[PDB]
Amino acid sequence: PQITLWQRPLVTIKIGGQLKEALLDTGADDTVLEEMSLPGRWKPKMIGGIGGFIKVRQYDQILIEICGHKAIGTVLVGPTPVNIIGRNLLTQIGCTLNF
Amino acid sequence: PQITLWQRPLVTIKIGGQLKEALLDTGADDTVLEEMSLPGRWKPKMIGGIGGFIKVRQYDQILIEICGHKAIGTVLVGPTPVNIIGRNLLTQIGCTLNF
Ligand SMILES: COC(=O)N[C@H](C(=O)N[C@H](Cc1ccc(-c2ccccn2)cc1)C[C@H](O)[C@H](Cc1ccccc1)NC(=O)[C@@H](n1ccn(Cc2cccc(C(C)(C)O)n2)c1=O)C(C)(C)C)C(C)(C)C
Repeated sequence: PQITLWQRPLVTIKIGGQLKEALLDTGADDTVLEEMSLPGRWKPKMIGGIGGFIKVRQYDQILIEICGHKAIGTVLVGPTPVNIIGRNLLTQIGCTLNF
Repeated sequence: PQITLWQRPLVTIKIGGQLKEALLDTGADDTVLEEMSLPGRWKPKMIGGIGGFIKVRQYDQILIEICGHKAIGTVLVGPTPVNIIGRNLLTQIGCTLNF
């Protein structure tokens, strides 16, 4: 698969055996997911962002499926307006900028 | 070039006869750059962000050479931690997300 950028790169994902939609965001260090609940334990933390900050719940070692490809990694859960897939998981699935 | 993502896709650009580093950000609709001066007229605008909106100046028909590639379009100036290069301009340099 190869994705142009004329629309928003909205890809579908599966976490917790649930179907979600997410943004393929290369300017995100971390993966930040909407309000949802997850197994395992977690540290609170502030994430940066354009103007101001938000509290993310940090879940390590989450199994996530981005678009057909399995990846394991840290996942941040908080008051975000969209599910954001950052570099940390984008690498895992061999995603790469190409012009 | 092919940019894998183990590190921030920070690249080099040229605007108003300046060289600046900027992030290649596929989860950004527009291009927003740090406080600088540019030709012509601007509208006020707000931008969403993760943790709230910031006031920006909107400029049109602005020329950016991104990574050796020439492009034109709407650029936003304001209080951002980094020059973000968005889709509005990435499409132009033929940029595509690959895996
Ligand atoms: C290191 O900091 C870091 O990794 N922070 C990240 C971050 O904020 N990344 C950069 C920014 C960044 C990067 C690096 C640093 C940095 C780097 C080094 C040192 C210090 N700072 C700081 C900020 C911006 C990011 O790509 C966001 C993601 C996003 C996308 C959509 C909605 C909310 C958030 N993009 C934007 O904020 C851009 N933006 C905002 C709204 N939109 C349109 C849109 C799309 C989809 C849905 C909607 C809704 C539902 C809201 O209607 N709107 C859009 O495109 C914008 C930038 C143009 C405003 C994450 C928090 C995402 C991880």
